[PDB]
This record gives sequence, C-alpha cells and structure tokens, in this order.
Amino acid sequence: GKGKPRGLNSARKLRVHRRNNRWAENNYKKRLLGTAFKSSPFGGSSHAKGIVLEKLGIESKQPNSAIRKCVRVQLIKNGKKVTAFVPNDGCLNFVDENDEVLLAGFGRKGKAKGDIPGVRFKVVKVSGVSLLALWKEKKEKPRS
Amino acid sequence: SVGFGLVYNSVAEAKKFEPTYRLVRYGLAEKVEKASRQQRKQKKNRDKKIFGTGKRLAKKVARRNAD
Amino acid sequence: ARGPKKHLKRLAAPHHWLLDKLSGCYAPRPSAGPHKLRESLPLIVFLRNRLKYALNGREVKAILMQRHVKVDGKVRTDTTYPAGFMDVITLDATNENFRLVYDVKGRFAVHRITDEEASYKLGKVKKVQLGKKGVPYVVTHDGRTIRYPDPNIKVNDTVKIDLASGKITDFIKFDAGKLVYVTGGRNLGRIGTIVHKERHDGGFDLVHIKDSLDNTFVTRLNNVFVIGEQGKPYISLPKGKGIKLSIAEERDRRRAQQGL
Amino acid sequence: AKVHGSLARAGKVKSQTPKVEKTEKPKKPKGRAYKRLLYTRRFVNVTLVNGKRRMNPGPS
Amino acid sequence: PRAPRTYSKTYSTPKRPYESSRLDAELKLAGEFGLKNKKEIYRISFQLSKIRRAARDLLTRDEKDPKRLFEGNALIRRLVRVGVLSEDKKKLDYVLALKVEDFLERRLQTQVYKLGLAKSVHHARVLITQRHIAVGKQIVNIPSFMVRLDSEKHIDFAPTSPFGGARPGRVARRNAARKAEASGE
Amino acid sequence: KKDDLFIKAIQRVVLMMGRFVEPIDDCPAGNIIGLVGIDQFLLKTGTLTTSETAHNMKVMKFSVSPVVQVAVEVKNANDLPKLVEGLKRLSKSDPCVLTYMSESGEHIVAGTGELHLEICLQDLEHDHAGVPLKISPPVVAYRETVESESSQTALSKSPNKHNRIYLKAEPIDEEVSLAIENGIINPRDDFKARARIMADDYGWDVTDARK
RNA sequence: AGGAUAGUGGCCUACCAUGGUUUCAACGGGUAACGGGGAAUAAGGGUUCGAUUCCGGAGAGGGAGCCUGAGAAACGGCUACCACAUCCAAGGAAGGCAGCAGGCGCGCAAAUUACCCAAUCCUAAUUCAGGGAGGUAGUGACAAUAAAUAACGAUACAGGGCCCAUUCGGGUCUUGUAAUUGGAAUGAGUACAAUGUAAAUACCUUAACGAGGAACAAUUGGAGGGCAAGUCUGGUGCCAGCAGCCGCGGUAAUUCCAGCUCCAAUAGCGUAUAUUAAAGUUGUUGCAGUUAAAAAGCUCGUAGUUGAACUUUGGGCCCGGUUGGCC
Ligand SMILES: CO[C@H]1[C@@H](O)[C@H](O)[C@H](OC[C@@]23C[C@@H]4[C@H](C)CC[C@H]4[C@@]4(C=O)C[C@@H]2C[C@@H](C(C)C)[C@@]34C(=O)O)O[C@@H]1C
Repeated sequence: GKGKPRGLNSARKLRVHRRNNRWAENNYKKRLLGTAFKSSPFGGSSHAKGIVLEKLGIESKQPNSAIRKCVRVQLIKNGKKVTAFVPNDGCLNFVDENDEVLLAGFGRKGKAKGDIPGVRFKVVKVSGVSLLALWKEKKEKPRS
Repeated sequence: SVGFGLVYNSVAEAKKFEPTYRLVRYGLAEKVEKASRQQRKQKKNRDKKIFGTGKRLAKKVARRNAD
Repeated sequence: ARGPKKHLKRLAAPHHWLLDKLSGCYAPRPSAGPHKLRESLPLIVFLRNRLKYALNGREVKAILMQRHVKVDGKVRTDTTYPAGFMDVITLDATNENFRLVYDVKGRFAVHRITDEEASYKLGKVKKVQLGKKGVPYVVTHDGRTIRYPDPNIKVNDTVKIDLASGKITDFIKFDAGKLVYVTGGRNLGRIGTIVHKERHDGGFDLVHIKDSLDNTFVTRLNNVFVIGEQGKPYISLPKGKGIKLSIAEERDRRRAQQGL
Repeated sequence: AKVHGSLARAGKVKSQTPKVEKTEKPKKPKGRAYKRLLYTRRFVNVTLVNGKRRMNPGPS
Repeated sequence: PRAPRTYSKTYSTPKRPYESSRLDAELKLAGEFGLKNKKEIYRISFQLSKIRRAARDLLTRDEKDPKRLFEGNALIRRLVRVGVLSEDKKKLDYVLALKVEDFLERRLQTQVYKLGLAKSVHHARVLITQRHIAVGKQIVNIPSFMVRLDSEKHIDFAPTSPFGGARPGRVARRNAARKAEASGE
Repeated sequence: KKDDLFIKAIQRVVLMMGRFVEPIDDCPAGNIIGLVGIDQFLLKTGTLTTSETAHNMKVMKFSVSPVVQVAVEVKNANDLPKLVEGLKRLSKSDPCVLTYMSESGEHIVAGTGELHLEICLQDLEHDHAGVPLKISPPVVAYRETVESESSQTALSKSPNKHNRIYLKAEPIDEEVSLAIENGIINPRDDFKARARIMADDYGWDVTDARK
C-alpha cells in the first residue's frame, strides 16, 4: 500500500510526483519563483538605504495601544514607498525628513513582528551613523 | 638559530655563481645606479615611440620651433 | 584555447613529482620531447627536489648551461627537458651516474648506477613499421626511431640501446614468464613476472602478473614494460625492488630504523 | 481605528528619566581570572543556600 | 592565483546553548584548570569527537582490521608520549572512557603548578608568559600545549628569566640602582 | 572632545599646475598644494595637523553672506535620491551655498546673489544630478496668533455627543514665547522648578505656573 | 554526386525521396544557469550552493569580417557598422581596464594610482633581459589557529584542624577579605643591534626603558517563559517604549528608562537577509487522506509501474585455505 509506487523501475514517477508536490512549500515556491527578486522591496537583499520622506504615527494593534513612530522611507534602489520602524526610545527626534537611513529586515522574512501593522523594516543607521550609537550618544548625526 | 650555509672555494668564483643581492650584502659588489622599477619602465615606454636614434626629429623640431 | 599552453601552474602537475604547494604558484611545464609530460620528470625538479643539488631554478639552470649535466649522452641544457622513464644521467664531476626509474610508490626513484652499465638504455617498441624506400623501423617509448630492426622484432617488445650509437644491442620478445615493469595505474612502478596474457580483442588487452613475494594482480597492456627474465633483469633495481608490500611492515621498517 | 497618532510625545521617558551616574567601582579581574571568581562565587561564598543557590538573590 | 591554504576550525558548539546540567559541568572543569574560555573545552571535545568518531565507526570492524591497529597503537603512542593515556590499558575502549580532564591536565600550565615554582596557576602561566618558564631549553608559552611527558625532566624557570638566573628584573634594577641617588644628600 | 576629528592619511599629494595633475611624494611647508582622498569626510573646509595641541584655524567670514533663497524640488518622485545626495555634493564645492530645509519640507539652497545661484544650478542639471530639477521661489512659513482674549468661551461636543470641554484663548508674551524657544522654560525642567523661576521672571501667578 | 575543409559530415550546392523527434516530456518558455572537481550542512538517506585558488568553455562595449601566423575569427592585431568618448589649429586624428593599482556611478556590499623580479614559473637569439604572470609589504574583526586583561604577602575571622571540634586572644601550615599597606615578575608598547629581507616593515632575539586604579581600566547581548541569570532600588503610568513568539506597560513593571547585582560567549559578541539541520513540515529511507487539508462521482482505458508457479536437487569421494589447552 502506502499509495506510492514502490516498484523497482518506478523512479521516474517518484521524482515527478515529488517534484510536483514540492510546489506546496512556502520557501521552495518563493525560491523557485524568485518572489524576493521580483516582488519584494529588497531585491533579495538584507539592507537598503533610502530617504526619510515623512514621519508616520503608526497606531499599534490590539491588545496593545501605542504610537510606533515609523518613517515613510522610499528606497533609492527601486523607489518603493515602504514604511520603516524606528527602534529605541526617541530616535524620531534624531531623524527628520530628507535624511538618508539604512534599513534592515524586521526579523521575520516579511510578516511584520509585534504589534506593528504593515511595517516590515527597521532603521539601523542614519546619516551613515548607527542609530544604536546615536541612542547611546556616542556619536552625533551630522547635519549633512 | 638555525639556517643554511654555503662555502665557495675562491673569492674570484664567489662573485661568479652567487646571487647578486648577496654580492652587495657582503660588500663584494656595489648596488648599481638604477632608478625605481616604475621609472625605468616609463623610460623604455617613451623610448618605444621613437623609431631609432630619434636625433633627426630632435634637430627637426628645433628648426620648426625657430619661426 | 587559441593554441598550446605554455604555463603549467601548480596543482596541475603530475602528483608523483611531489611539488610543494607553498613554494610557488606555478610548476615547471615539461617541454616537448621523448616522454609525455604526465610520465616525465623535468630536469629542474630532478636536480632540485629529488637531489637538492641546487637551491632553486637559477642554480639548476646554472648547472645545465655549463654543460655539466648530460642525459642519455647529450648535454640538454634545458631546465625543463622532459626526462621520463629509464633516462640515464651523467655527471662529469662527482663521477655520478643517475637513472630515472619508478620505485614501488609510483614516483621516480633516485636510483644510482655505475658508468659501465650506465652507458646503455632500454626502450619498448611502441610500433613497428617501414619508412620511405621500405626501410623497417621501430619506435621506442622515448621516441628513439630505430632503423633496420631485427625481423624477429614485434610490437611491445623491449630493445636495449647502446646510447653511444643509436643501435639495438639485444631485444626481448613479449614472452610469458618474463619480468615486466608496470608504468600505469595503481600498479604503477610494480616490477613483476608475467603470469599469462589475455587478448580481449577490440583494444586494451589484459595482462596477469605475479610479484616476487607472490602478490598477484592484473593490469592493461600499454602500461607494461618487459625488463627481462626472472632473476636476470637487464638493469639494477631500486631499494624495495617493486615488491608492493602491505601497509603494515613499513611501520616495522620505519620503527626498526630509528626507533628500534 | 484612529490613524492620527501624535509625534510630539517621542522620547518622553528617556528625556524625563531621573538622571543617574554610573558608580565608580573597582575594576574586575576579567578572563580566566573572571572565571575563577565566578567559580568561587558559585562554590565558595554561596551567600544564599536556601533550597537552591539564587545566583541573583534579592536583598531580604 | 595562490594555491589555497587549507584551514579548518578546531572547535564545535553545543546544539543547546543554555543548559543548566551542561554549563555548570564544564564550568567545573574550566574552574579546575582555569580555561580562559570554553572554546578550549570545545576544541578538546571537538578533537575528542573527531578522535572517537574513528573508533565509533571502527569498533564496528573486527579485531583483525589492519586499519584498527594501523592507527590505534600509534594514537596510544601519542597518548602515552603525551600522557593523556598512561602506558598501561592500551585498548581503545579506554579512549572512549577518556574524559577531557586528561587533556586538561596534560596542558602545560596544569603540569607546571603540579611541580610548583608557582604557588598558584595564577602565577604559573604569567611566569609562562612573562618570559620565566622553559619547557626544555626553550620557552613554550601556551598552557594547552599537551606535554609529551619528556620535559618533566626539562621544565624549570626560564634560564633567561631572573628566576632562572642572570637577570635582576626591571623593578629590582629600578629600585636597587636608584638607592644610590636616594641615599641622601 | 572627540568631535569631528578624523584620523586618516593623505591618499596622494598632487601639485596643481593648471588643469594638469601629478602625484608628489613630499611637499615642503609654505607651498600651494592639492590633496586627495580626504574630502569625503572633510566638510569643504578644515585644518590638517599631526599633533593634538592645535585648536582650529578661524572660520572664514565668507565676505558675502548667502543672501538669496530658492526652493528646489524634483519633477518626478523616483528622482528624489539622485540630487538630495548631490545637493550636499554642491555644498561641498562652494564655500557659501548653504543647503537646508524649509518648514513645509522643501530644500533651500542659499546663493550669494542672483548671478551665483544660476551658476551653482547648471551643474544640478548636467553635473551633479543630470535629471532636471525645477526652480521654485521659497515659501516662507507664517505663524498665526491672537491678542483679543476671545469673549465667547470656546466649547465643543465630543463625537459621542456626551462630553463637553470649555476653552478660552489668550496671547502669550513674546519674551515668554522667546524664553520657551531659547530653552529657559522646558518640559524637562520639572513642574515645581519651572513654575517658580518664571513666576517672578515674567508676571504670572503661582497657580498658572504650576498648571 | 560534387564543392569546401586539415579532414568527417547537409558543412554547402544540384537531383532524388518523405523523412526526423515526441507523454520514457520532444518543442517552446524561465533561469535571480558558465560546467565539473568541490563548498555548507550532514546518523543514514539527502538538501542547498558551486561568480570564486584546479580542469574545461565563452568573452574582451555589441554584432560582423579578416591579415600575419604552426597555432587567432586575436582584440595591451586590424577594418567596418552601432553606443560611448577623447584631443583639436574644425582640416582631421586617435580608442577599448571582464589585466594590475586607482579613480564618476550602482549598491547592503568589497583594498595601494606602494616595493621587487628576491622566490615559482614562462618567453626570448635566450646563463645575464623581461614579466602588475607571480611574490613582498600596506589596508583587512571575510574566515581560521594559539592565547593578554595580572600573580605573593593578611584585612574585623565571618571554616574539621588544635587542649578529643576548648573561650575559635594558638600561625585554623588551607579558603574566603573594607579603592588600607610592601617585595619579586613581565608583556603590550618604545628602541639602540643583529637579522629576517631584493630592500625593508613584522615574527622569532635582544640593549635600555615600560604598571598600582597595574587610568596600560573588555566588550557584546540578556535576567517573565523559550533560555542562563532579579519580583533588587529609582522613574513612567496602555504614554514612552520593550517584545524573533507568547506577552509587559492603566501609580508596587521580576519584561519599559535607568543604577546595582547576576548571567552568557568572550577579543569577540549581536542584528538583517539567504540557506542547511531541526523538518518524518516534501516523505526512497520516511508523512497524511472517515472526521483535522486531502480518495477523483463511477467505470473503461493507452503509455507507465507491477505481475502466480514450474526447469540439476541431493548424495558420496578427493584436493586443498583453521580456532582451540596434545610446540
Ligand atoms: C543657518 O541657516 C539658517 C539661517 O540662515 C537663518 O536662521 C535662516 O532663517 C530663514 C528662516 C528661519 C526661520 C526659523 C528657523 C523658523 C521658520 C524659518 C523661516 C521660514 O519661514 C523664516 C526665516 C526665513 C525662512 C526661509 C529661508 C524659507 C526661514 C527658514 O529657514 O525656513 O534659516 C537658515 C536655515
């Protein structure tokens, strides 16, 4: 039984059957269709620069209640108008519009984490200087 | 300290079958008048242009610089 | 690619040379000559690695150009001359006569020899034909065109060369029970006696060999090379005499030497 | 839901937090020596042994 | 270009990074031999995994295996030359019984304190690294060097050291000599 | 402090002979020289030293101030990055074109006059950002204000039609407004410490300062 | 059948005939495809990657043509067209960094317009010349190896020693100790000197100097659970923020901001993306299909896969490769 051809010369059916059923994956379908390269703000990248155009007060999801202080960053490499989270306390006073910031993934290969609706990125640097360092006041963001 | 040793039979032959850098090392020979590798590369390049002695153009350009 | 290569960079050289990975980027490419570059040992590696007679390439080169080294009676000032199997070397100083033969381990043994029997060489008949004006000729494996061979000769036989004149002294037919030297495969360098032969027509004949200590095996036919008859090889053999003993007694052979 | 969240509140708690200074404390043997003192503080001066060694036992 | 230079990491990591049963257990060893970290007690365990992997897939093979004694006796020879396994009990079951304190004890700075001159492993390896230890006639300066049981007759203060003789050290120079100006007016 | 102190090395030394260029190993003191590989952190002006004792040389008075204002924007949304990086590139060249934002968010570049602005803008069409830019007159921000003490007390209905809050709007003194912006009166300063210092500094009661 | 080729051949030309491949996937499309040796992971089976140290191919902006030559459809050879661009006296001319350095760009993303043929080799008329091939050094937390950040003296005695553990005023010959007190010990570094080295810079060595806070000062992350470590102090009050997931935050927050303490790995440690294991969540090994997603409405049926049994078995003798306690 077992509903699979166990015959000794059934290798062709086994491979064809397995090769069709591999499409029911999520990772394999993404890799084979190249949905990261085709339909994704990052062209299969990990980080991407951009310009802060405005600031968004992103009201969180339930059961939480908070303003998430995201920034509408448009990515230089493809122009996509994406929203980037701004970690750490303050750090929205540290950045303003028409800055340049380095974005990174948000930890979940898409699928925004936490209580943040529709924001799948977090800002790492700003003005070429780490936002982590700015939060600790080690460096100073140049006015450039 | 552990190294390598080589003894030659004669000073006259010592200058013969010895690598040239040991020659100036032991003071047997003097480091010849030579520029850096880049500059001595450039001079052969600019010498590659002129087809021979190049003196004929040298005296030629002077008369065309006259007027 | 647009023509024959001139650089044979390291990690592409035959492994039996035992070149050093860190000692350089390239390896000495054996120029054209009697031996294919796979089974050939260039002079530079011979005189710098197998002997340490020279520090490096320039010293090997310094030796050859004073015409101090000669191979097969000819000086051959080339640093990368394709010296291969059964190639005799003569040195005016040191009164030293070398010869290039495989040891049991498939690499060229540093087998020294004496002037009297160093004067001659051995070759294997690669093919027998007859050239212009119907003059018969055989070709030894080192490309020694030998005109007017004895009619008893055949292909794959082995002939001894005076090396003073390009003359055959004596020849050996491919007869069973005759010691053969293997020059190919896992049996490379194994001297042993023909057990029998099997044709297996269509190409790539099969040959059966029994080692001196009764270690049987089988190999191709194009990798064998007759050296004579059991007990009378026509050349001296290196230490170990092609016995291909096991992997255990070298523990014994090595510990007994220094560690007792 | 409401979408007009306020930007004028960012950094409030960090801004208004009661400022404190890092205490001046003796420099610590670090490395293998730190492992000795860590081995020691776990097997010589086990201050609180009540049931199980509380590695950070609250003051009480 | 360059022929590649072979290199391979010599340490592994636990699959579970944070286990109370494990962490403290090797901490006992790192607190019994003063390991500067636990990359040491991995690099031994990873080597111990690589060594005992061969036994793991060779105990599958019979006792007439050429390969078995081909490397088994020789590895024990290393173990008895170094000492991690004593001259007796020359069967590879004992190796599978070997615990890393073997290697941890056969570290130099472990042996040096056992033959004193240090009063502590705190001083043993600073004496090693402050240029005051000689394994033979040479200053081996690494605690986890795996002594081959031969420098126990050669280990001592470094002959170049003040403690091995011929030098007074910087501080004894800087104060004994400075007394002359400091003797008064 | 450790501010704006880049520790690098002169990538190459070039002596300016017209438009030509040529490397130089050593250039002695008191000479006109050109240096490369250091501007990418340099802010169009600075001092180079090899010991820590030195303070900075005085800033240049610019002779002429950057008087004219012009607000530049972009024809296409996707073309914002190309110049905004190159708009700093411009400020690196001329020692007086200041580049900043306005209050509504449009970039402002300040030339030294009607002639200077055009020259420093031909490049922004061909040199620094080939994609064309549009010249717009600057928008100046205004503040609204009241000084009438609204008679009808303000009052509103919460969208649930239940709650009610009454309001009245009064002017605030400019000095009070100034001292807010200057940092005298802050949210950081606590309600007790802020209330007293201004209760006498600018005429208000105790309560409103506390409130 | 000829022509062409170095030769074979629809390679081309003429004539002749209707052949060729295909559900065992032809053809067409995609490739974020140069192939392989290999790399990562790895119980086994495998999965993913393989531009990249070797072999092979292709290219020299894109096609195309060709001379020389043994070897080229070459490009650090040429000609033309297309794109770009350079100098200009405007008439013209001269180009190809996917060679080594470097520079305008693109981007998350990548080093010196350094030294030298000293070594490995290669070429040449060829010992000598050349070689950005290669090597040396600079930058380099790609990655990997080893291991500095520190010991000796006793700090209220807050430990079996002891006169049988007594009074812990006695060396309680060993462990813990209030930024208290002194003696050896050096490296990191600096530097004569040799040297390594083509030459040096370094290593290894060494003069001499170089520690008290040894300010020559270790960080990176965490302390609710997963998961090692706080219900400790202060602030905030569903705000700020944290939180990979659950969740914390509404005036007593073990989760926020801090400070202390404690963990963890440690000169490294996090984070992001991708991938392997975990994943027996791709399944041959090895899943599930009554209800959780899933048995085609049912039957026929070609390719496929699979396909009952039966055919010289057995018995003797001989030769000759073994362990054990009858060497
Ligand atoms: C150093 O650079 C400074 C100074 O030059 C000066 O403060 C100058 O003043 C210009 C204005 C400054 C005002 C304040 C900063 C707040 C509002 C700003 C203005 C907008 O309406 C008023 C004047 C003129 C404006 C115009 C320019 C749109 C300002 C501006 O910068 O936007 O601004 C620049 C940025």
